[PDB]
Amino acid sequence: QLLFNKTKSVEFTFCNDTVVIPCFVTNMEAQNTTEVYVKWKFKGRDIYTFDGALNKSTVPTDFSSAKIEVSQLLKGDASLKMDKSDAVSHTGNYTCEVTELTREGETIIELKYRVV
Amino acid sequence: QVQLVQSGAEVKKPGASVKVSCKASGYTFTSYGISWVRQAPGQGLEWMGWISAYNGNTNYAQKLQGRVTMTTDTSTSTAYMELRSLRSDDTAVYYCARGTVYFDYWGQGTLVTVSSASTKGPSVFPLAPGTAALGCLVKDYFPEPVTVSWNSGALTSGVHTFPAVLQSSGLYSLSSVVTVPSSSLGTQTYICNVNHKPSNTKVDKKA
Amino acid sequence: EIVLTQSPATLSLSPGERATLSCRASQSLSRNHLAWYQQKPGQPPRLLIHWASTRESGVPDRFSGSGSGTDFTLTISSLQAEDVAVYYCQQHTQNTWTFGQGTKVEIKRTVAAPSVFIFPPSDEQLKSGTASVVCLLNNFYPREAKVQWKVDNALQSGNSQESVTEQDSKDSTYSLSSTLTLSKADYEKHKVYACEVTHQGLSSPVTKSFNRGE
Ligand SMILES: [Zn+2]
Ligand SMILES: [Zn+2]
Ligand SMILES: [Zn+2]
Ligand SMILES: [Zn+2]
Ligand SMILES: [Zn+2]
Repeated sequence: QLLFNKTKSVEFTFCNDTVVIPCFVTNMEAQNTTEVYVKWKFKGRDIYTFDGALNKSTVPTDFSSAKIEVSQLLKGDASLKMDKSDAVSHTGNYTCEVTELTREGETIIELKYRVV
Repeated sequence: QVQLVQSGAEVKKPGASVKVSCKASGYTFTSYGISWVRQAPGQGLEWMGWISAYNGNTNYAQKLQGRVTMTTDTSTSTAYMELRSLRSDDTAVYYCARGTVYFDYWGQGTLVTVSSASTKGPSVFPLAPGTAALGCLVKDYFPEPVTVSWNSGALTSGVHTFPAVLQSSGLYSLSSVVTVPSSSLGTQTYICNVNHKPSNTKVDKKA
Repeated sequence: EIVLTQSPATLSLSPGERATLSCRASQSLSRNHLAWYQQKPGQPPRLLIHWASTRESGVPDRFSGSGSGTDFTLTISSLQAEDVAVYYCQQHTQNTWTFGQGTKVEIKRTVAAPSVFIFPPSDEQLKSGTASVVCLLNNFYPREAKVQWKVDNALQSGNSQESVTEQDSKDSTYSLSSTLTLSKADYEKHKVYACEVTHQGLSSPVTKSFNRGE
């Protein structure tokens, strides 16, 4: 099964033009992006799903800016990227569910908002 | 070359224990999970449990009530399933599979028959007759399976070997039939070859 | 604990036609967590589609999966005689694994009446103290067929067992055996042993009988 470089929390302010949520699989084995499935959860609702077999992204209305960098996936980078407009309204624990064909794994990362 | 070779079929009495092995090859064993699925004869698939080949961590079906223990041996890339306190409900074919989310490679299955009956060889009786039919009656044998061939495999067209039925005595019984031209009754001679491996039984009978 | 309800239980489609198999989920599922399996009689289950739409290498494109949330479907566009099997959907969600009850796909052909044969017990089995009378129904479709035993023109109940072969690859027909079991003393107490067969291809029931001693 998939293992992770776990980071407990990442925080953003107004200065961050874009906010990234890390996700790093340390034991991925896929030789092709068609074998990887990526899903992000916020409160029990799927926020971003990337079906590598279909090369299709799926995001709701209030997460339109959310996407990941597919070019970095084969190295284990499943980090979520979104515009800060979508980040401020939705702050909390994020689950990064990575699927490699039959193998699976998930990690919990809290996105925190700071103010100066 | 990804293979999962399972251990041979076993016969057990109620209350006893059974252990089934699942030897893996063709892939890195500890990089994947292992799941177990069983299937009673003539029913659907029943998920039993999942085990990590790297860790040994397990998730068991709740309805099994802790009667099942799953282990792995990373020295031999082998998975094991042990079920204790067997009952007649546990008569099923047991499968091991590789995946975790889904299962992409399966073992050949292991038949585990749980009954109070004792191993017994079959009694073979003839079923004698445009088109004429004849066959052999394989009755009062335990456990399954039985194999029936006609003329050592020479005759296969029209051969119907029915699935075994469990009669109320705890023994199995089935019939094998074949339809042949009426004219060929004299020219050709028909024999059936019954093989009951769990009792070292080999019977050939005219019909 | 997800429950996967699978509809229909049985499906009979003619060759070349399109089959639609449903798999309802009692709770919403993500698409990567639904997979489809094919199992032929006497063989281990074969994985067809994972992530609800992605078929495996070697799986023909005739099998396509779709759906989201609580509704998933497996579609066989041009049904072949090699597709006769039971199809299972499987889910995995947050440390839970369940299977659907399955859908048995059957090949449809023209109606064919059974050829009925009847076999008296061997004089040699009677030495063991029991008599087995066997009735054979060969190469019929559809599978539905009622076999009744009459001894001295008396309808029998509770002393016969049936067994049916799988659908034949060649002609897509079925064959059935029905065996009546009596003690030696009771068997010799009766004269006429009849096997009455009711099938859709038979305008009237067909009776094959014999007199004990011929
Ligand atoms: Zn590697
Ligand atoms: Zn929202
Ligand atoms: Zn036939
Ligand atoms: Zn998940
Ligand atoms: Zn899981």
